[PDB]
Amino acid sequence: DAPHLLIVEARFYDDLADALLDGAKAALDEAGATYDVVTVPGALEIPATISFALDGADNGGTEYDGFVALGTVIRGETYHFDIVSNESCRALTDLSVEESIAIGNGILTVENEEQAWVRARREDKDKGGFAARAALTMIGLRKKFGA
Amino acid sequence: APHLLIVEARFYDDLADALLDGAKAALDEAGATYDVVTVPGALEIPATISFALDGADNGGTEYDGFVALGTVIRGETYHFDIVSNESCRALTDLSVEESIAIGNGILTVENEEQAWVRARREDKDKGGFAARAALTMIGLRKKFGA
Amino acid sequence: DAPHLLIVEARFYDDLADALLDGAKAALDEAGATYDVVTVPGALEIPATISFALDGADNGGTEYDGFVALGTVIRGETYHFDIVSNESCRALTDLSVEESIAIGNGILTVENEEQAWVRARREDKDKGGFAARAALTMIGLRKKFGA
Amino acid sequence: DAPHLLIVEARFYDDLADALLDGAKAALDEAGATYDVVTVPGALEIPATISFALDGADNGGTEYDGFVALGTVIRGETYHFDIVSNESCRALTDLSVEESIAIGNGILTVENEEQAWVRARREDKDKGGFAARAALTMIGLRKKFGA
Amino acid sequence: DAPHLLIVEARFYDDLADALLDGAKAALDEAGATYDVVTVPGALEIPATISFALDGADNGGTEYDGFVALGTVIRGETYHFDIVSNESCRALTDLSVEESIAIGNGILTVENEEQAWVRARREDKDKGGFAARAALTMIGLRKKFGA
Ligand SMILES: O=c1[nH]c(NC[C@H](O)[C@H](O)[C@H](O)CO)c([N+](=O)[O-])c(=O)[nH]1
Ligand SMILES: O=c1[nH]c(NC[C@H](O)[C@H](O)[C@H](O)CO)c([N+](=O)[O-])c(=O)[nH]1
Ligand SMILES: O=c1[nH]c(NC[C@H](O)[C@H](O)[C@H](O)CO)c([N+](=O)[O-])c(=O)[nH]1
Ligand SMILES: O=c1[nH]c(NC[C@H](O)[C@H](O)[C@H](O)CO)c([N+](=O)[O-])c(=O)[nH]1
Ligand SMILES: O=c1[nH]c(NC[C@H](O)[C@H](O)[C@H](O)CO)c([N+](=O)[O-])c(=O)[nH]1
Ligand SMILES: [Ca+2]
Ligand SMILES: [Ca+2]
Ligand SMILES: [Ca+2]
Ligand SMILES: [Ca+2]
Ligand SMILES: [Ca+2]
Ligand SMILES: [Ca+2]
Repeated sequence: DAPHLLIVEARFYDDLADALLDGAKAALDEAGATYDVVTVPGALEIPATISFALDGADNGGTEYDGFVALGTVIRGETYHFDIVSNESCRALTDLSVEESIAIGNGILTVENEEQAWVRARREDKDKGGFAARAALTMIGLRKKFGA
Repeated sequence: APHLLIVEARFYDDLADALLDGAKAALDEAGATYDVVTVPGALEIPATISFALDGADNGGTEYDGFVALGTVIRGETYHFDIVSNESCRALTDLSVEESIAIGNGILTVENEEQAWVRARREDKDKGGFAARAALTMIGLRKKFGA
Repeated sequence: DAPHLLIVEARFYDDLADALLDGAKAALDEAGATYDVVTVPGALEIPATISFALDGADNGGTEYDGFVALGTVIRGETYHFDIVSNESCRALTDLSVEESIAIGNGILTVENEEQAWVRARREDKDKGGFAARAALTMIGLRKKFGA
Repeated sequence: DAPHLLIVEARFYDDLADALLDGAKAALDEAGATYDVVTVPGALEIPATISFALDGADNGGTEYDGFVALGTVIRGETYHFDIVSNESCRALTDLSVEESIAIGNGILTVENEEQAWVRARREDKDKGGFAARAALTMIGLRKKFGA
Repeated sequence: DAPHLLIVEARFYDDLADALLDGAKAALDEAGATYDVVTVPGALEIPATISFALDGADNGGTEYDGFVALGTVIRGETYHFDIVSNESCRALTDLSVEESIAIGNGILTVENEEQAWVRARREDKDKGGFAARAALTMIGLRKKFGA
């Protein structure tokens, strides 16, 4: 009946991860939507994890109506920051189009822990909740179009 | 009369209005018809056009072209580049992979001022520029019997 | 028989557009090649147009031997420059491979209009003729190889 | 049956290569997982090798449960850094999705030799192990989804 | 029957291209492998050329064991440097994966004509030879895997 989504969380920085999740679940809960939660090491494996979910469903496995990506990448002194940020979001967008699925992108790309918390906190900019909401929104348009 | 789909990313509500207004005028003056759909941010614009095509293949509404409306203003974070890059890159592939006409109206500005100068019909009117561009692309698709 | 090209020009800066177009027709003429010219608003729609041509060809429409993409992107005070430059040249390179076609890349991406005219003018760097000639060489290779 | 991983190392900086390889084999061994180590000249050939491996598996060859990519790019005076770092990482992420395979990403992308050692040492950041571990986690998730 | 490679060179800067090709041929003679040499105008038309080579082999043409890509891009004032460098290599990297072929990437991406010479010359950094040996090595890994 109600939409059932998969929340794929890249758990690199534990505390912030809990923040994004707190808001994510909140939004889904309010909307009366259910979900499952899978934890991955870094934002880089988020797109492959959703890929895994798709293949499973095509084997009689759980079928999800939408996904929500949660993660945080903080700018240090190494170029790695761009790469982890670019590849995760790049592969995530290609995925939403090529597989025609509803994806809410909640992967932060800030310069420091300061900025992260302002966006991570639910009582603040609650980006985790904004991502869950977007996913719900997309789940809606997907139906409205007959996709 | 061509019937397009305007997919607007409503992040900055006021600028969104500026662009939409801009785009709706270019099509009206063209006698073109359209439908408007709203997504939270520029990142879901491409998957939305993808949904449109899918719904069509299933007897759904058939669109002659699409107009993409959106705005990304650089903050203090690198998020600006990501949203900009990915929404535009994906949108480009799509036009090619599905052979569809798309008017790219996704602003990639540094500050709110640049955002207002391109989003205003009275100014650069990049909202209407994308509508016309899409109309033009629609015409080409036909002339090539694609 | 002589090759028949499709010149896909992005006409954003009319005056520079003519510079490139003049240098491209010049080269093509000088080598006995014939062509068709199509106009698009910005460099972003260049690939899609070659895509339309490719679909049309598969529907009895004209069959082209090669393509000559001509365009110009001048950096502003906005990141939009990077995007137009990036996506137009990324989609093209892609198209030449995915479809195995001959394409001359004549899309300028300069810092200012001063530099624009240097690469656009046939009396100068004549990038229109260089991109045009390129397509001819590729059309040739495409044959020597058997594809 | 413990997983069998394929360690694919780009050995450009011989010493750093050893540090990462050391950290990778450490994590896998603790996990009780077996593996094979194949060497390539640079991060650019890492993804194409994993490709070679999947092809062999489809031809009765060895079948790996997951992959571990190890490499290192230190920025110098050339833009080559950007390229080597970007392409190697991008193709490696597409592959994880297109092919739906577990891939730990241990390719270092740093500004200098200092940052390189901080990250390639098992005694320190231990990126080599973090990668192997990531590959292991993905292998479990893959099975959990029955993908 | 030794391995037959295809050297695809972008002859933009005639002298640097000579240096590069020289280092490449040498490394192949010494490894005792044969090869053909095809010439293109810019690094941008290298990936398409290899593509042409593959489709030809599917139409009964010469079947190559690997490919060596040679080219040099020097940073001017224009953003064109970024594009030529990025696209050539991106298209090259993906091609190798998508087609599972052995490719040696020898496209130099430098800041000035002096950096290029230290890399181009065989009596120096010998990138041209380095690239050839890569193609050989990959041709080797491609076999050991049964790809
Ligand atoms: O989600 C993140 N993952 C990170 N790890 C990179 C990658 O996501 C994987 O964990 C690992 O590289 C191998 O897959 C980060 N940094 O390294 O800085 C980061 O800031 N954020
Ligand atoms: O269109 C925009 N969307 C934005 N949101 C990001 C993305 O478009 C999605 O809304 C959401 O991230 C996941 O669905 C922006 N910022 O965050 O800054 C922005 O400037 N512009
Ligand atoms: O060819 C160009 N098109 C441009 N327009 C962008 C795009 O090519 C399309 O015309 C339109 O955006 C919607 O399709 C440019 N700028 O905006 O600066 C530019 O410099 N060059
Ligand atoms: O793995 C690396 N390979 C490198 N070589 C480039 C490429 O990986 C291949 O070795 C070769 O270019 C042809 O395939 C590097 N640099 O040049 O700096 C580097 O830092 N790291
Ligand atoms: O291989 C190169 N090609 C170049 N031309 C770009 C491209 O490779 C094609 O020659 C042409 O653009 C049309 O195909 C270069 N510059 O312009 O500077 C360069 O330095 N190196
Ligand atoms: Ca199912
Ligand atoms: Ca229909
Ligand atoms: Ca001002
Ligand atoms: Ca004009
Ligand atoms: Ca098997
Ligand atoms: Ca220090």
